Amino acid sequence: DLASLAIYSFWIFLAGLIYYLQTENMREGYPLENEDGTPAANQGPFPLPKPKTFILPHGRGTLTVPGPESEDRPIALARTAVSEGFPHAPTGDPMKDGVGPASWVARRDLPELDGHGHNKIKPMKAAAGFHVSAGKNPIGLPVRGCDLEIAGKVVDIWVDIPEQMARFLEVELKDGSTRLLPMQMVKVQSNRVHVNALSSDLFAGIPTIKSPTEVTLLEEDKICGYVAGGLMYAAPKRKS
Amino acid sequence: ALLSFERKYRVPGGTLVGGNLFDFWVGPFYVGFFGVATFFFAALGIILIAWSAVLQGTWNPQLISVYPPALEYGLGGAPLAKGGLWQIITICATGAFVSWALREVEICRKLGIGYHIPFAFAFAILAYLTLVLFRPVMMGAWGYAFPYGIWTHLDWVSNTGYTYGNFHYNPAHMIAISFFFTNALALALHGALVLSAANPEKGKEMRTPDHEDTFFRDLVGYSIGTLGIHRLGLLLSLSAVFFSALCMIITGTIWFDQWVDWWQWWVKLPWWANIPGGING
Amino acid sequence: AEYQNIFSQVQVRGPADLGMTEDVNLANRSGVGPFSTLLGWFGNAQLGPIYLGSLGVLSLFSGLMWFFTIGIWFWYQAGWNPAVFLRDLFFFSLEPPAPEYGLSFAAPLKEGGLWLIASFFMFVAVWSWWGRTYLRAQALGMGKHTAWAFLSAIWLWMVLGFIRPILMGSWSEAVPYGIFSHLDWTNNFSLVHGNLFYNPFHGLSIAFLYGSALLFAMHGATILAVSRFGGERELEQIADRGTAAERAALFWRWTMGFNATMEGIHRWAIWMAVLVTLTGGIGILLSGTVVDNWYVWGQNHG
Ligand code: 2GO
Ligand code: 2GO
Ligand code: 2GO
Ligand code: 2GO
Ligand code: 2GO
Ligand SMILES: COC(C)(C)C/C=C/C(C)=C/C=C/C(C)=C/C=C/C(C)=C/C=C\C=C(C)\C=C\C=C(/C)CC/C=C(\C)CCC=C(C)C
Ligand SMILES: CCCCCCCCCCCC[N+](C)(C)[O-]
Ligand SMILES: CCCCCCCCCCCC[N+](C)(C)[O-]
Ligand SMILES: CCCCCCCCCCCC[N+](C)(C)[O-]
Ligand SMILES: [Fe+3]
Repeated sequence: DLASLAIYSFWIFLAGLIYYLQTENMREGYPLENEDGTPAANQGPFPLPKPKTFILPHGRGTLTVPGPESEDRPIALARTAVSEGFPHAPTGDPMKDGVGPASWVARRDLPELDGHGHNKIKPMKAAAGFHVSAGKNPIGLPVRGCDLEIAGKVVDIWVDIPEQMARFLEVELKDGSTRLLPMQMVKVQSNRVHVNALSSDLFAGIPTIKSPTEVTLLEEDKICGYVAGGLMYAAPKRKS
Repeated sequence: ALLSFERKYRVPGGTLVGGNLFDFWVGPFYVGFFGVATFFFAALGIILIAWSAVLQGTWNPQLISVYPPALEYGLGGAPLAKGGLWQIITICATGAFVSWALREVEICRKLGIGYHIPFAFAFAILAYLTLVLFRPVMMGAWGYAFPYGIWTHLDWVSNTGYTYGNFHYNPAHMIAISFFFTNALALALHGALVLSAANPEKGKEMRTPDHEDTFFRDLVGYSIGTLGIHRLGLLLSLSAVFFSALCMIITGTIWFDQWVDWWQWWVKLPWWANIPGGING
Repeated sequence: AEYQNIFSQVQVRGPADLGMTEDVNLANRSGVGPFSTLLGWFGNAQLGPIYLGSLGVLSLFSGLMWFFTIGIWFWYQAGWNPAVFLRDLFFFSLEPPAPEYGLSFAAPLKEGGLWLIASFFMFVAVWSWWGRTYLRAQALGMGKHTAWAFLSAIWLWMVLGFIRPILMGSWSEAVPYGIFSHLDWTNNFSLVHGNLFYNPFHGLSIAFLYGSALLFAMHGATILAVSRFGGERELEQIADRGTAAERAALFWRWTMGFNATMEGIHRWAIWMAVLVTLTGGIGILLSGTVVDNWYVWGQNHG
């Protein structure tokens, strides 16, 4: 035996489980491509799974995966070698082009909705009655970049309503327009908010939102993309 | 071959050592300096383990076993066939692990993400070094470390354990185990929750984080949150391992008697040590 | 250096969240509890509301009943003295009836009847609680995953206190209520069966347990690394993949040469974890019923 039977059976089950698990995780990104975008030759031993359809709430439609994959966006890179597997150099300014660590996905250009169908992220001013409840309130702090120049000033916190947590700092620039900075990329200190990723002069370069009381999945990716890329690409102006 | 969204990310940069020299991939694997370093150590390591399996006289994988120098050798070297292989293999293993963590860092940098992963991996590495470096050095001999063999390492665990009686009574072991069990319970909960929301009853629309928060509060009167649960898992898991290494760093150094006995500090406290009745009086 | 996102830098509170309604009977939900600023550095600040309802009440009652049955017997073992009680707290033990009684409810209260009582109270408390994990999801429109996963835990526990004792013909085969004594049961069980290191399901259970710690570390560390692109927002990333999902996949692909999806990683997870108790349940169940000694069994690879 019984124990032998039980162990033998298990291993067989386990093998099937791994199969089901591996194929499940091939719902996105697959089939494999060559650097040119054509389907790569060897896909490996695992098949693609029969697709599945997720029903999005709030009439936002469906997603069905696996499905036809594409970037739905230009990619400012070019090869730097004559054979597969070497880096691809940015054709332009990688920050503005949204490549490398500055990369953003062409997600939906609407904002995530909470369970009730309302915008999930709001500026706190338009969010009632949300307020800072613990820790240093960043609102009104000057914002300093990795070049140690002030780049602006915090003029609200954007917050996740269902989850009640800070997601962005809305920051005013020398020209009086604003930008969202990912909460996770700023250090609130006693007397200032510090941003290591960007030098002061790249703040204006941050992607901007089309409407000033929401932010869409797409603009979030451009913004988080842009700022993270700062790490690699503002390496010239940093320093300390 | 590249995943459908991969090319935009495969830019130059992020390496720690040697600039663009090894800045390239090999299939899906990134290389870099530490890719090479890793390969080297692991290769040498495997060769040496296969050499040891020749000297031991077997090719069976359930029998191959590489033992540390015996207790008499102390912290000095030992002939290849009498411990020195294990010694070198150990150096190689550490080489491979640290290189693997550092290669992981280089990946992070090319990807503009956080460093949490190789930070977490570092905890496993330190558990390893406790067992084969810090404890054996503090006890005076390589011989106190475990042997590299599938079933022989289980003997080392079992022998080491019963040396202190039933090892359950080591309190750090207790705390460690609690974290392991809890972590596993949280893995099951998180996994199941996300999947219950993404894969609702037939026909219904995908639920939302609001449903997830609701489900927990409904069930237990609290919900940690989607940021929280990822903070938790990491902390449960690292803490389990932290307390693991802590429990063996102290066993055979600051405590060497029966773990069961250690507990008598509590029972023999002045304010009740002598009151008769119960299990101890 | 940078900010790591293990604790929050600023908390924000808004009005109490009373949760989604769906098909829940809001009559049975409580009102909100306090708000822990302390908790809020790490996770949510809001305590409550909790749904009760009658299955809840049953579990909660039965659970305390179980607990109290044990505590009464501990107090009693301490000769009603408070200081002895605290001193010997980890040593007290509610033992099951002696082999004499086999599977009968004949045993005296002082000699194992009490164990059976506290055990009855526990059996009720747990299963109802299970029905609760199913129902609370049903009422919300959600998958049954959580109740299925919980069943995996229930399995091992059932095997230990119920199925395996029955199959062995006595309640004395079962685990006692007591901190130190249950560790002793565990040690002894291994000895009397020839070392569980030789039981291959124990070996599997270990792999998964260690594996759960490895996975959740990776997963946990990964989400945090990509929290700067909103990774923690897993459901929306599932329904519309962002650079967060992508950078995640790619770190792992470049590191170990293959990777997951933002939904699939959770499938790995739910399995890695349930597999701990699953294998473990079988392993124990087989011990003493089919295999008397795992070393011996192992000598014949079966
Ligand atoms: C710290 C919490 C947790 C614990 C529970 C944990 C445990 C374990 C165990 C265990 C419980 O026993 C194992 C076996 C384990 C293994 C891994 N962890 Zn691990 N691990 C954890 C956490 C992490 C984290 C964040 C990460 C790993 C990563 C990794 C990776 C590391 C891969 C690596 O380092 O590659 C470089 C070296 C290679 C490929 C070969 C080395 C050859 C060497 C020189 C010769 C072998 C020497 C040994 C001492 C032989 C002993 C044999 C005997 C005991 C059977 C593997 C899958 C690594 C990874 O890639 O994950 C897929 C990674 O990023 N791990 N891990
Ligand atoms: C008879 C033995 C006795 C019994 C009483 C006992 C019981 C138990 C139970 C139980 C149910 O009764 C449990 C649950 C339990 C658990 C524990 N005990 Zn325990 N325990 C005992 C005795 C011991 C002993 C000697 C030890 C533990 C140790 C531990 C530990 C075991 C977990 C641990 O410490 O994990 C650390 C992980 C390491 C060291 C893995 C390192 C991986 C490395 C960095 C990377 C490896 C990469 C590979 C080589 C890659 C290969 C190629 C790849 C491509 C696949 C926990 C706290 C463990 C420890 O704390 O480690 C620091 C240890 O050394 N235990 N223990
Ligand atoms: C993959 C399997 C994994 C393993 C690792 C696992 C292990 C364990 C262990 C262990 C390692 O030994 C334990 C101890 C454990 C426990 C649990 N698991 Zn568990 N568990 C796992 C997995 C799961 C899963 C999916 C689930 C649980 C769920 C649960 C639940 C089961 C809940 C239950 O059965 O409750 C009934 C009885 C109760 C509540 C009374 C208890 C008395 C108590 C001591 C009194 C003190 C506090 C009172 C409640 C306050 C009352 C105040 C009054 C005045 C009103 C608990 C937290 C259960 C759950 O509810 O989780 C929050 C659930 O859904 N578990 N679990
Ligand atoms: C952690 C406490 C202690 C230490 C001494 C210990 C360490 C290690 C190391 C190390 C520090 O480097 C490794 C690599 C290791 C490996 C094992 N131990 Zn192990 N091991 C310990 C204790 C235990 C215990 C009780 C048990 C294992 C069992 C096992 C089993 C299962 C471990 C496991 O699943 O851990 C979680 C990791 C997962 C799921 C990733 C997959 C890792 C892969 C299967 C391990 C590769 C093992 C190779 C054969 C190692 C050599 C490769 C080299 C030649 C390049 C394997 C053989 C496992 C078993 O079934 O043993 C045959 C089991 O029951 N281990 N083990
Ligand atoms: C002398 C000890 C001996 C050695 C050989 C040994 C060693 C080890 C090591 C090591 C030496 O390093 C490790 C790492 C190890 C690990 C294990 N061994 Zn182990 N192991 C030993 C002996 C045993 C024994 C008897 C058993 C295990 C079992 C297992 C299994 C245990 C799997 C597990 O996670 O168990 C915990 C979960 C349980 C028990 C489920 C209970 C859930 C229940 C439904 C909820 C009840 C909740 C109450 C109502 C309380 C409410 C609380 C309130 C807050 C609401 C693990 C993997 C476990 C098992 O499955 O084994 C196959 C088991 O029964 N082990 N084990
Ligand atoms: C401060 O003091 C007061 C009085 C307030 C309360 C204090 C109480 C105390 C001190 C409580 C302490 C409790 C402790 C230490 C409990 C320890 C519990 C442990 C470690 C349990 C571990 C394992 C238990 C298992 C595996 C039990 C499994 C049981 C089952 C599967 C149920 C089987 C059911 C049976 C046998 C009954 C069948 C009967 C019928 C009628 C169907
Ligand atoms: C120090 C131990 C060296 C282990 C040898 C190589 C690892 C391969 C994994 C064992 C496979 C066993 N199998 C399936 C052949 O029976
Ligand atoms: C769900 C969270 C539960 C946390 C409990 C983890 C088990 C460890 C219990 C001992 C506590 C000791 N410690 C580490 C806090 O000092
Ligand atoms: C989610 C599945 C992950 C698979 C992990 C499998 C690890 C292999 C462990 C080998 C077990 C050894 N033994 C003696 C029990 O056969
Ligand atoms: Fe997750």
